[PDB]
Amino acid sequence: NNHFRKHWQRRVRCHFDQPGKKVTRRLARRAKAAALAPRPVDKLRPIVRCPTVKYNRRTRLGRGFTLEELKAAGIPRLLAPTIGIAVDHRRKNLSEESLAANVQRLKDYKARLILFPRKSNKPKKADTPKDQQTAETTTSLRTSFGVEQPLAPGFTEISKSEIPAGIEGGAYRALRKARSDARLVGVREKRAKEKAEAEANKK
Amino acid sequence: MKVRPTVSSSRRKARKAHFSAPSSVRRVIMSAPLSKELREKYNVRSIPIRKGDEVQIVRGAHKDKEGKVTSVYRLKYVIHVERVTREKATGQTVPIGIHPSNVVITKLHLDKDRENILARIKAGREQVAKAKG
Amino acid sequence: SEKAGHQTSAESWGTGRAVARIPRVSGGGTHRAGQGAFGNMCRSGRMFAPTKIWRKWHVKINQGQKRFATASALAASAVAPLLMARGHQVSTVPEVPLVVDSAAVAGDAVAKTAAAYKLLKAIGAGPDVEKVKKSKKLRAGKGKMRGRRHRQRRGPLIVYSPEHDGKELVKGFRNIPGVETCPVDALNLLQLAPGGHLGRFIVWTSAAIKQLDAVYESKKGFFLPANIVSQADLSRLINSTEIQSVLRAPKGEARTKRAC
RNA sequence: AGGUUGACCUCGGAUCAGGUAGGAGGACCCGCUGAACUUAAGCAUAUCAAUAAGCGGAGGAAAAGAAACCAACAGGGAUUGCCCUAGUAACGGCGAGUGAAGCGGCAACAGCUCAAAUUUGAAAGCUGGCUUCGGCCCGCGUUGUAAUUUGGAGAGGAUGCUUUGGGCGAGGCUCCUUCUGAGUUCCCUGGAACGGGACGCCACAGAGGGUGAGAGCCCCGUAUAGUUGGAAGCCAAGCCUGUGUAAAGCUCCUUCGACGAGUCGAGUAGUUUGGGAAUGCUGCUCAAAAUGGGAGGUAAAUUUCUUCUAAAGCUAAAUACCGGCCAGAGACCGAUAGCGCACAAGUAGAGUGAUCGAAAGAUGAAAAGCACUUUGAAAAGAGGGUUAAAUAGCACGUGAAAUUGUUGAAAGGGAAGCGCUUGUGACCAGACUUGCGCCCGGCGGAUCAUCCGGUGUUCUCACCGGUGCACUCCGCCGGGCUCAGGCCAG
RNA sequence: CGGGACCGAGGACCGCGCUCUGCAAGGAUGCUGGCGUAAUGGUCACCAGCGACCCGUCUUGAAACACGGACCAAGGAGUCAAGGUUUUGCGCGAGUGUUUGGGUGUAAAACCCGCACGCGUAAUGAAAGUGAACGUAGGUGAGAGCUUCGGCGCAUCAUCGAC
RNA sequence: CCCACCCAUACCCCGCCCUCAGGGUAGAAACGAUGCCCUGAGGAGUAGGCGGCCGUGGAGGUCAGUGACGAAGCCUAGGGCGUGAGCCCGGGUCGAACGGCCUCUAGUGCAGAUCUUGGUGGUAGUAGCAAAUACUUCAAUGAGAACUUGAAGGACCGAAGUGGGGAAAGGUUCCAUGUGAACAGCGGUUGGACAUGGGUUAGUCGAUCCUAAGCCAUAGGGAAGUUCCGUUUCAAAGGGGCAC
RNA sequence: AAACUUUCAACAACGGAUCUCUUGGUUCUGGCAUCGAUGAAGAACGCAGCGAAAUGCGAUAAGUAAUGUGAAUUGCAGAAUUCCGUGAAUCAUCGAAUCUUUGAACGCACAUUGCGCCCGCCGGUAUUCCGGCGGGCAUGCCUGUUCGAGCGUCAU
Repeated sequence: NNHFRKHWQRRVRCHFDQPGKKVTRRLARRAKAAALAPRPVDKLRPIVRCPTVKYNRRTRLGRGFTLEELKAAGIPRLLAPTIGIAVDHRRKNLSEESLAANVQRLKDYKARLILFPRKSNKPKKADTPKDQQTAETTTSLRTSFGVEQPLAPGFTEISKSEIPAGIEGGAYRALRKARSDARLVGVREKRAKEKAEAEANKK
Repeated sequence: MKVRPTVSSSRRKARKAHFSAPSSVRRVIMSAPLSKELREKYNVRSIPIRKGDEVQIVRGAHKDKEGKVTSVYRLKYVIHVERVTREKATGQTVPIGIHPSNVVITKLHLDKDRENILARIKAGREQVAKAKG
Repeated sequence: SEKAGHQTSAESWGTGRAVARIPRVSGGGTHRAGQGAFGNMCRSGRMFAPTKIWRKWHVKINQGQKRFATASALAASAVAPLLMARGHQVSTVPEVPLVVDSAAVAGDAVAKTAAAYKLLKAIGAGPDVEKVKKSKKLRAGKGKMRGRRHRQRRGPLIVYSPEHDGKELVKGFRNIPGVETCPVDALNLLQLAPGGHLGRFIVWTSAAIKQLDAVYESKKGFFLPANIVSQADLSRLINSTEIQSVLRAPKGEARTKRAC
């Protein structure tokens, strides 16, 4: 299983520039942080659940918050990308739980936000006052607003009187019955339709 | 140990730069120390040598010979001192080349550009000593 | 270069009665014409199996084995015979491992090279420093043209705590030949066992010797290894009462008389 | 005057006014076009390879890009790249072989502009010319130039609150510029100390190079904070002022809510792909629709569901880089090596031409590159200087072998060379030269034994100071004796 | 009981013995002479006696044929990468692998960090799917080692069972 | 048929080397235990397999290593060690660096390839240096004269020339003066060689103008395109005169 | 016996190996984005007191200006530099210029230093002739200007 039948020597990529590229990336990050100070170096991201049945046990960071999440948090969609919040217009909220989690995330960020006035001599009422502008800040939203609990807890404890009775017949029999019903959903519907037609014909 | 990224410790590049330096660089390369009296007078250790300076040879076979500098052969990286000569076969006098780092300057050829050089070198020396002290 | 030996137009003259079938440079009017080309035996040809940059230059080592080797080198640095066997002059050192008070190094106390040199002489690393100073020699070979001009011995290694002792001692110790510095949380096996030989002479600060236990507690995934031998004194084991009381009587001596 | 006088439309001229393209470069990038050697036993599928060559077009990156996406989940959410997915799903004569994608972790993240609407109470828009810089004209344009809207919506209403314009600017950063520590101290070798020895000194500087031989301190530089002088930008703590004619955001709603056509799609042909049932592209023929259309990797009908919203367009970064410019490095090569080229090398030379294409580094620290005499027509030779050395003479550091000359020794009646063993001749390495121990005699000294104190140790052994007063210890010199000593032999 | 040749390994004692004040008994000592240097010994050149085909290479079973070699110096040919496999050393061990990346640095080094992922921890079937204890994880016969001397029995092999 | 004798690397005894095998060796006065001591057997070798050592360039460590009072290299009828590859020393030459030990690393070891590049022999002072009829005397120059010059002779080309001029091609070879080497397959004072200078003058001679066979723009049409056809075309392709 | 051939040695030759050296290659890393009708890359021809080449430059020709430095250049010759300075130098920097004939190459051509056309200026007796000098004249396409053509559509 050796794929060396093409002119492979023309397209060999070595990586001797790995430490140099790491140094260049760190220099670029330092320059971006110095240019963006006192703002954090990154944008606030929502918590999303990974697709497919393999990865839906785990949550991670998404692209941006939804318009519904911004509306429920009270943050206008034009103000949001100017105060460090990422916006994603494609994503929708199919269920209430993720919507509530991301709305609470936005409200925590809004409670921790310090908003400097556009003009120092003319502050507005949406702006943070000068007596509150001084506080210990964070510069990594991926760290301070990360995924705290990416998986469910793998172990809890309950009293022995709170042990559930379980599904009737057993979980194995419940799984077998669910698979059988899914396989026979159409045949039983056709049989019921034929029986109803026969009953209507010979009532 | 060198630190700055623009400094090269390459022997090949250093020798190339030294032996292909232009004339204004070779003037600085052909620097000579001052005597003890001139150092305590001017607070200056070294200066680029020039024609008309009086020097004393402290290295080589012509040690303890003194004389005025009559030529600064920058192409050969050498100076000529008066009466530090040899005879050819015919007996005619030919000057003997002395590298400027083998001599010590005993009397500077003084003009206002030279006083400006000495004054700014001295002022930099006292500024550096005061800042570090 | 991948094109070396192949920037030439050459073709074989075929089987004949006169010359070998190596390809020969075409054309005429010059010395190169009719000369052999492309062969590893040919002058101005291509070398056999030309060297490539995708050779394996780097070696991946298990981090646990790196930590094992570093711990072994640190343990070997506390054995005074191993320091002499590695060539350090430690006859005037008052104690091994040598721990200096952090008041003598912290802040700017040894930020000057004269102060650092005086401290080394006072604590007893002086003969090792002068050994390095007198050991300087010109290297034999082409390393002189390739930028490795001189060779000298290794001297003491100063280990300090950057949090408590600061970092001006690095500048203070920098200009002394053979003296190296290293933070206690970033110990280097290439310094702890120079040339693969155990027993580097180390001068510790008290802050570093305090912080070493926390340093080895903070290494996650690694524990200090258990030895396969509990008692290294083989003479004590062999000449103990427990072994000797159950042995068979000797069946001979170290020298055997010739019978016939 | 009407057989005239004009308005438009289309098409022309001008060395008209103002502009623009071409060629180079092409490492990397976007397309087009496109092999064969090879590998399959051979060989028209295949593989090499959607590669080389050929053609067109860009930039510092290019391209791609804000879903007619992935999915089938509790759903993710523009593009690019790395790791993984994965040598997996899949494709494949007579099998050699080929081969993705979604998810997941990371690097980097940034979003938007049109067409389809009547400004209709006012083309509100714009090129050019002349300007007194206030504007004024020639025009473009209603076959539509501004404002408004782009599906995330929006339009119309309702409703009550919020939003905005300028000008200084401390200070900081970027780039050139002035300046930076310490021995030429004494002795020896040497032509020359930069070598050896002694005594110092500097070090945020003991990188590198030069100087008549290995130099931290002779010289240039090296380290570090700063410190002179200058220019152009950028960031920025704050500070002065105008305020609502107008524009903008938020919340709710009966209603309305335009959304790209020879295009999508279908058939067929060629090509391509893992998608030879499920891929893309192009040509020809047919040719759409309005909850429509596309996709949902097995063909079709019926009924559902899920996802987006094509046929118009812009956009930094993470990514590439055998070209160019600047710089720093190496367990690389050391003049038959390393680029073909360390040199007046893509040169000299060759070919009609396309093109082909070398050889070739080193006197000495300093030319001090041999004055002068003499022999020769000269080249040169001999003396004699120069040099530390001419056993370095511009044939030049060192100067191997093949091969040659002279001198010395030897052998040789159709080969020499070689092995074992003597002999002769020539030339050599060792070994030996005396050691140790007793008995006398003569000297020169008390680090003889014991005891005392101090100290160290292995805790009973030693060291140091006092005591020896010479039948005791230690050296030296004369004799004598024993033993052991080199080579060959009986 | 004579005559001759070659050899002298070992290095306190220990042993077997005998003819037992000692010895010829588990390996040479004693006495004497010349010389003490090219005398012995060695190297080179040559003569003499005896011995002795020109080297690879190819072919087949082998020779012969054939092919290469005027001489000397310098280059001059089983290398590197990826992926397997067995064996050796090492770390950890039902886990293992820091190095895509991030942090950090005296800056291509060294040190540190963790999510995912790879391989392993479960197989079988075309697939849907199902998924490993009757028993001190079984019985019998061997089996190193241990044993309280009755037995317990590792690894491994053979055979019969169980899932 | 009988007696004696000769000698193989075979057999017997002894020494030494190596390999294999079997033993001994710690309340260590004890050891490169990877050592030492005792005993026995065995010894050919292609393809092939394995082990140990020697050597070369470079790297880390170390030897307080060697060195201008002479490193490296080279020569050596001079020696010592090793079974061996090799190692070490002496003498001579020479002039600036180099080596030992343990690890690391590789462009790491030559007699061959009708190799590669460079250099050098025997052949060998040999094969030749023999087409185009032919040379000789005196003087001068000069270190030196068959092949320089002048004169004196003798010959040849024999007008389809060994003559006098041109086209192509060359490019200074033309002329004067001077000249060591190299070249002129000998010789050279001579030279188309080498060195320094000088020399080519046009209204009338050619070019320049014209068209020939032919070639290339334009209009226009093909071609992905580099470009292909087209040269009178399916082009608004321009001259003159007059004017109260 | 010599000579000759061969062997061994010393010195001398031949040749350029070995050793040591390296202003050069080779590979890796880091930084930067900047050719041309305002005439590029490339080519030719010229330029120094004494140069053939390499280098630099363009008739302002081994260079001019400007800025900085501050006393050379050097093979020879000749001159320096008021050294207490508008200043040497084959110096460095570089913002102002010069930049022959060409070449995408542009009046038409070019195997020719060939042939033109337009507009100015100057000189030679010069309204006519001769000569010199300066500025222009390529193609495709865009925007605008101005002059036009056609029963193509109309109005009058």
